[PDB]
Amino acid sequence: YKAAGRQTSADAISDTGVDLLIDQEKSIDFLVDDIDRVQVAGSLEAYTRAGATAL
Amino acid sequence: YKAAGRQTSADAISDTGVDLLIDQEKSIDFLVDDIDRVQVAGSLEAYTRAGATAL
Repeated sequence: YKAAGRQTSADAISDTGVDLLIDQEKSIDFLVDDIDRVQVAGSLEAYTRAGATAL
Repeated sequence: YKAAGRQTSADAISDTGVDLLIDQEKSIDFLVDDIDRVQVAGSLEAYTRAGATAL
């Protein structure tokens, strides 16, 4: 202020910014063959849990 | 799913496995002479416990 005489004049305010993009689209897609569902020794439900864990 | 256009096609599920073999067959086989069983200073039962402990 002392170097500017004793003068002050107002400045214009300004902003920065960044973008968060919802740009990831990922999928799980698989077959439970219904011949295999009959022939296997027990339940195949575990592959649905493995798919959720993989995502 | 985004690099694939917006397409998805199903996979075959697949498994892993291991087999446990009941292939070990071990024995103990011994004689107690029935002159000795009488002539010795005490019980010979300890030889049965030795045999069980060895298996």
